[PDB]
Amino acid sequence: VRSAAVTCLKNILATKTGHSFWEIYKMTTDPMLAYLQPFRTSPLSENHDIWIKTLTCAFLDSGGTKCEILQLLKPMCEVKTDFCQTVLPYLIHDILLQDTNESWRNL
Amino acid sequence: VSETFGMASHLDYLVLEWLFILLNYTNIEDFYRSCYKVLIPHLVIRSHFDEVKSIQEDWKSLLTDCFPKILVNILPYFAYEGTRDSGMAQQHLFISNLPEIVVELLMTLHEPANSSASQSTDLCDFSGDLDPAPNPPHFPSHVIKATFAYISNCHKTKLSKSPDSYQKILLAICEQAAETNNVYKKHRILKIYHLFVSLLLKDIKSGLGGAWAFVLRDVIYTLIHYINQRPSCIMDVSLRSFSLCCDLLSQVALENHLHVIVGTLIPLVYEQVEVQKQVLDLLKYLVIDNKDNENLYITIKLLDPFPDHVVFKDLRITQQKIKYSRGLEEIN
Repeated sequence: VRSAAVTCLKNILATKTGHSFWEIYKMTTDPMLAYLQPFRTSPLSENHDIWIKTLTCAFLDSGGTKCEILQLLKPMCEVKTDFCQTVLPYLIHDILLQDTNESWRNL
Repeated sequence: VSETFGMASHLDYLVLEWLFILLNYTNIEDFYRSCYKVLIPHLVIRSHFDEVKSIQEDWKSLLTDCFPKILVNILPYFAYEGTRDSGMAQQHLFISNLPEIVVELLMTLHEPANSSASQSTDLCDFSGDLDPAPNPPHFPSHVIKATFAYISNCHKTKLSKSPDSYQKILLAICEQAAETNNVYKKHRILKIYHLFVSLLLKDIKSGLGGAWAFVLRDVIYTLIHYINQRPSCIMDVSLRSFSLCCDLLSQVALENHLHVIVGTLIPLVYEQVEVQKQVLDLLKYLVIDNKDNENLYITIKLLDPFPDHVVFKDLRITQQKIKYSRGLEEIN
């Protein structure tokens, strides 16, 4: 129901690739909210890393010393870009959570 | 020359000369391979010309359809036609402080004393000097400032083009390209187009607000025209889009007729709690709006008469008890 925020919902189709959507068939039976997810979406995807310790002074400024606590999205983006690619869903959701809601970014 | 005062989308508009090589010569300055990326508007214009020629000067001008035979990229037309479907043009109570509470502060200049400064010929030597100054270039700030003090439903009061009869041309040409081809991707292109039609909300006061609502109503009518095809393609996404449109319209009006027509639930009688928010938003602004909106909001009472599959409705209609205030007593 948000305005100008439905563009990030398209990233769910890329994040629902066959690399982690193996449990979708098991979750679509018991739950009921999967009816709208399967109609919107349904190969795999991967990425790489560059640095590991590139968040020395940027990790201690999640909430920000000054006002405008919305800068936490920059810390999440920095902790998601230069990190391990083990969490394929969290790595694919980095482009969506960049301009998404603050609650979703914190979660 | 207006580019300097105010450039990639101009190629699709300049390619209309072939309907020739001037557009390709102008595009060759930067990249001659970007013709496929900006081909969406060209294909939309070609489809519009074919629709105008199938059923006038357009029928004779559409004879240049052979220019599009350079490639055979037919799969790229899935996400296209968005601009063709969105185009429908080229086809108040702040004086309640009557008591002394407003006497301490200033008062509203609504009497004849507000216009008591007609005799101003003494300062004419300074008025004329300021008129010839750069103030004439900013004088529009005073004329573009009186567009306030009005929160009424102006949308409830507002023949745009002829795209309804020319909408099934591509479907009849490409074997139901709007319904069968759109259902191959599980209505993904349809959802993307529905999102892009609403993302273009920039000036809904008196500009694009009069055309975006009409485009949304036309898209809803085209999606609801199919009984089995739309229920086989997608229903939850359509319900979510309708609920989002209703929630966006309730934030302000005449578009409630489209929601009422989509809420008939002829083949969609398998609804769920996803309509509770819409039923609450329709009843919230029911008695607060005008008589026209109060009469058009009879969709809630029409849906309340459903005797089958209405267990969840009877369980979550606890919020409908507010209709007894301005009774609307029969619904309560």
